[PDB]
Amino acid sequence: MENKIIYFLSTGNSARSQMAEGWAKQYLGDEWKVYSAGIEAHGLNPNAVKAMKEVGIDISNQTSDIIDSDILNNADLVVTLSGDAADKCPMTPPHVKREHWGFDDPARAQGTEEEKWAFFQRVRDEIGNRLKEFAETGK
Amino acid sequence: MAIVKATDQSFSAETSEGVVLADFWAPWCGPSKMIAPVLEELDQEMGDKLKIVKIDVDENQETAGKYGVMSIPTLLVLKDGEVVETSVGFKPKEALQELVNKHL
Repeated sequence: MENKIIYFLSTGNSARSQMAEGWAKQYLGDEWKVYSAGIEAHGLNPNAVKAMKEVGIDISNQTSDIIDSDILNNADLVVTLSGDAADKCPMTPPHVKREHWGFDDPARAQGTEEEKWAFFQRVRDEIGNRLKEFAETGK
Repeated sequence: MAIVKATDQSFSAETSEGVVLADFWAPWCGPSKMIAPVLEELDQEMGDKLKIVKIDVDENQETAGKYGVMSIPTLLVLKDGEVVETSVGFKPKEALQELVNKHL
């Protein structure tokens, strides 16, 4: 099938989803369509831009929007991409499969330069491996 | 009158007449257990003029997904079979009573 819609749902959509859609499109080609939202989403945290620059992917052009049922309910798959509840606790209607793949948030790093990069880098490695696995399995 | 409960089509059967406050709650969130007592506190004050209805968004979430609700809490204010106000976030009792009093 030329196009298979898949969704990230994550607090603020500021960082992890921006990173994850960058990771996604290097293994999930035009055969897939990849979208991202959250509670009050509309932002591109420069930490996620840096996280993709660690692996030579550009995301500086990217955007986000609030949760949008017209595309989320049209997806096959919702990645919950946080281990957090401020995301308006979405309930993901049964038109779509769901699983949680995130477990932490690099936007909530301790705030030293070292802990910031460490938080980005751990989540960047995790998200990259997870999207690579998703391309192999199709989940 | 009471906190009524709805499902896939019984939403419409309960909202086509009067002024009616549909609410959406489930175990997923904390507000699900704060909006709930707030709605019972609303009914015992002004349920003389107002129906309240709930969708459990795990048992009966079909109505929510159909309308494009996907989020907690959610509130759809209706009168005579159409929505007139919408809310996709928690409100205290006084603010929630005001929200419906605008159109009641």
